[PDB]
Amino acid sequence: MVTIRLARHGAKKRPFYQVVVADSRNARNGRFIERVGFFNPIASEKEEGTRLDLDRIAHWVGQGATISDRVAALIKEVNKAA
Amino acid sequence: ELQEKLIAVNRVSKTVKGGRIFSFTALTVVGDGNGRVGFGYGKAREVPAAIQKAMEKARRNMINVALNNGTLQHPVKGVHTGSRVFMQPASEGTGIIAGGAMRAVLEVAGVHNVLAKAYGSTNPINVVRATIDGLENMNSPEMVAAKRGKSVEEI
Amino acid sequence: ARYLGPKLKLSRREGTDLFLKSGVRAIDTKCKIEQAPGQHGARKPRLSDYGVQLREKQKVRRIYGVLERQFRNYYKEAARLKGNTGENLLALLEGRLDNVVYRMGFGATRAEARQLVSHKAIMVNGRVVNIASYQVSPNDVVSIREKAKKQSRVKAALELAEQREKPTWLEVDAGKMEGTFKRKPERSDLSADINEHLIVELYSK
Amino acid sequence: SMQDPIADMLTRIRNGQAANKAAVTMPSSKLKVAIANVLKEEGFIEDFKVEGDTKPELELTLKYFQGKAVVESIQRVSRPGLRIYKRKDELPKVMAGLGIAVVSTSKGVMTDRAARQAGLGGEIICYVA
Amino acid sequence: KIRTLQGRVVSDKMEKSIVVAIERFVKHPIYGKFIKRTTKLHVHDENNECGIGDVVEIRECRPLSKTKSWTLVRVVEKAV
Amino acid sequence: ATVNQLVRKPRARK
RNA sequence: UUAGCUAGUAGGUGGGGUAACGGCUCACCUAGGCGACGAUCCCUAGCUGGUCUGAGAGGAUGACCAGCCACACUGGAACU
RNA sequence: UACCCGCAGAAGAAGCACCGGCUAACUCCGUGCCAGCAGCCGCGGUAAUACGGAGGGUGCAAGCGUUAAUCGGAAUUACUGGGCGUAAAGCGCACGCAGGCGGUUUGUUAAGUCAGAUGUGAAAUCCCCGGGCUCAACCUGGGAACUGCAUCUGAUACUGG
Ligand SMILES: [Mg+2]
Ligand SMILES: [Mg+2]
Ligand SMILES: [Mg+2]
Ligand SMILES: [Mg+2]
Ligand SMILES: [Mg+2]
Ligand SMILES: [Mg+2]
Ligand SMILES: [Mg+2]
Ligand SMILES: [Mg+2]
Ligand SMILES: [Mg+2]
Ligand SMILES: [Mg+2]
Ligand SMILES: [Mg+2]
Ligand SMILES: [Mg+2]
Ligand SMILES: [Mg+2]
Ligand SMILES: [Mg+2]
Ligand SMILES: [Mg+2]
Ligand SMILES: [Mg+2]
Ligand SMILES: [Mg+2]
Ligand SMILES: [Mg+2]
Ligand SMILES: [Mg+2]
Ligand SMILES: [Mg+2]
Ligand SMILES: [Mg+2]
Repeated sequence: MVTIRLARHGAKKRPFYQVVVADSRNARNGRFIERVGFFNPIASEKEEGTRLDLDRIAHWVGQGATISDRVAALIKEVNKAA
Repeated sequence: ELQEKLIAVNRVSKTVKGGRIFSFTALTVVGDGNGRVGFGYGKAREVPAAIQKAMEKARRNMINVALNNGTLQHPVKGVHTGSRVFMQPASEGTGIIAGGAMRAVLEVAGVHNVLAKAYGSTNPINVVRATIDGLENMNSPEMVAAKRGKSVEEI
Repeated sequence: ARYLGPKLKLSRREGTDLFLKSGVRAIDTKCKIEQAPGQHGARKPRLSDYGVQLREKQKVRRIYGVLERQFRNYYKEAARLKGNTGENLLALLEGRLDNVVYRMGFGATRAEARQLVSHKAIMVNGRVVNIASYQVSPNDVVSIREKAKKQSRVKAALELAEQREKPTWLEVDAGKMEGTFKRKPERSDLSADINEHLIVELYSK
Repeated sequence: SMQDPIADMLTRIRNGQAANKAAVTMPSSKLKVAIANVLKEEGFIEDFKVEGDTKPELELTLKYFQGKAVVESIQRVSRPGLRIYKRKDELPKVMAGLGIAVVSTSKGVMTDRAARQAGLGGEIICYVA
Repeated sequence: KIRTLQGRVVSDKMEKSIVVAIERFVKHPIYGKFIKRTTKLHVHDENNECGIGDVVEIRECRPLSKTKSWTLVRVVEKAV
Repeated sequence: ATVNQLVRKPRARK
């Protein structure tokens, strides 16, 4: 189904995640639909490393897109820091 | 003041009743580094006698050519016996890229930045003759403005 | 990844001062400077058109101690950068971290200045970079760490470069044991007799 | 036969320029006037006149320097066997901007220097080198 | 407004259908010469009014048979 | 030599 | 050093058929269909985003990554 | 785990190929068209820097050479950018369909072409400016690029009807 999940890019021992919309039948780096944002778990957190766009998020959640718990944590803290 | 360079040395022979008598052929170029190239040719029994007679022809047979701050005005075609010469001026700081034959001609004129490629025959004496004659029919923006007659941006 | 042979033997092969030693003892009081190393050093060798591009390449690479695999990668960067190729070639050679320490005078020789970078003595904006091939950004300040100030390799080197002339773009402070890399150097600010166009033509074929 | 009359026009110009002829004549057309008038306005030739209405005969006055060819070489580019078209940014220059390239567009016949302010493309006629 | 092709009829023997050939000019990807390329389509002809060589106007429709995907609009010129 | 010849058959690569 | 190929083949009516249009299938009717802009036959091959080479135009190729199609001992069939 | 503190002492840590020309570096001895060498040119039957060895040097580098394969060099299938009097090549000649191409003047169409705009050309790769991993490789932000295709509005000089 239409879902919001992560795609692990980056080299070995350097995790990095892409915020895309895809189907449940595709893999982690499988056939997505559109790029939404990005996530850096090894970010220094003094600068850039987490940026999304709530306008593209509300366009698909209103259509009925499911959200994973790891991506939903970014949703719960995008309103605390901004 | 003159900048000289030897190009190639080729021992040739002459057949007589007693057998074979050898000699030497030398092709040289000179220049001032400011758009004046004069090439000569030598024929003598000995190699330092051969290159010196080529230098004696090099004082005369020397032409003028309009440089543009050390590079060509425009790309120009060169044609000879088997030397299809295609040159093209480049941007600042590219350096001289050419064969060993064309490098002797381009250094003594002061030329720095040119594209160069020779098609056909690889005889170095045939390459340089199209190179000299390819520069004398190469023209300047001032002398084509003497043809056209306008002191506008094209100058 | 270095060269362990004799230093001035490379200058006996080339015939050019390469600043391979300090400068206390003269260049000619140790070896015949115009003698090639070996059996026929007094015999004058022939120099072809292929040589003058090769002998110019060997002159610069023996100064900085950069091998062929890394020096070709410097040509991969200088070709991609805009402007003059040779001016961008000098930006990579002078912007090396072991050259900045050497031109300030913390190491008496380039072999000594490379070991000071390698064996944990140089701070770059308060951070220790233990590799000698770091490209130094402009407007940075370098310094000596607190444990390496008492070493005699710094005390003996602050007077030999003081006798020689200093570059313009560097700000050497000997009391605080620090320095500043201000701006990018130019062609005329460096050695004028080194012709960078001879090296590019060999990598242009 | 006479299937490319512009190439027949360029043949008569290049011969008389080299053979020291003072003036040449040729059969006229609407397109040959629209090219020779451009060459008159670009300093390559001197004057052109029309003669005859049922047999239109065009004339060209040559141009020399000290008896030297002003138009050194000219190259027909497009041809009835192979048509050449370029866009407003793919217009080729002749001798890196020294010579002009005759390009006919919907705003009349002009040069690539004049097509910069016009911003159009079309058929390349000849490289006036 | 809608997608519309134009061409001429080369065959009309079959009932309720005609064969319309479409020609187009193609720049060659290697040489650039403009070459006539023939596209032969099968067009549904209601009431069979089209003859041979008629310049005709056709539009796009659903597939009606194994080979047909085009239908009729009107004839521009007939039986000249 | 003619471009219209190479429409029928291109240059034969060995 | 492959020039003619094709009878469910090409089109139409009606019935049947699938989730959907349709020779997809059946009886009947018509003799057309395709093809020197390469039909048909034979051999070889997964394709593409790309990689590499090259000043460029081009050239060679499709491993790792991603997209799609096909396949799951060989062949055939249907259920769910 | 990376990282960092502390200890000891240069202590634990350099080889391969080449050296007649191409192509960077020269002498000596042994061998005697034999042995061998070799990518090309071709070296060696009594003085071989080319064989074998030694001395010395050069080019690379924790790698170095060789073999096989692809492109470049090769403008050596030449669109860019080749030729056909004698180097390979103009059918022995002629008619002629299909095909290609076509004088000049005006009107029209806007087909080809050109201008503008929309949609699209997945991401990754490459390119531009950045950021991060001590550096680099590598990862990554945005932009450019993807020279493509479709549609619409235009211009009418040229080509086509
Ligand atoms: Mg691993
Ligand atoms: Mg002479
Ligand atoms: Mg040849
Ligand atoms: Mg039915
Ligand atoms: Mg896998
Ligand atoms: Mg796959
Ligand atoms: Mg040598
Ligand atoms: Mg050996
Ligand atoms: Mg002997
Ligand atoms: Mg290594
Ligand atoms: Mg091979
Ligand atoms: Mg080629
Ligand atoms: Mg040839
Ligand atoms: Mg012959
Ligand atoms: Mg005959
Ligand atoms: Mg009107
Ligand atoms: Mg993409
Ligand atoms: Mg992207
Ligand atoms: Mg990227
Ligand atoms: Mg960095
Ligand atoms: Mg017309």
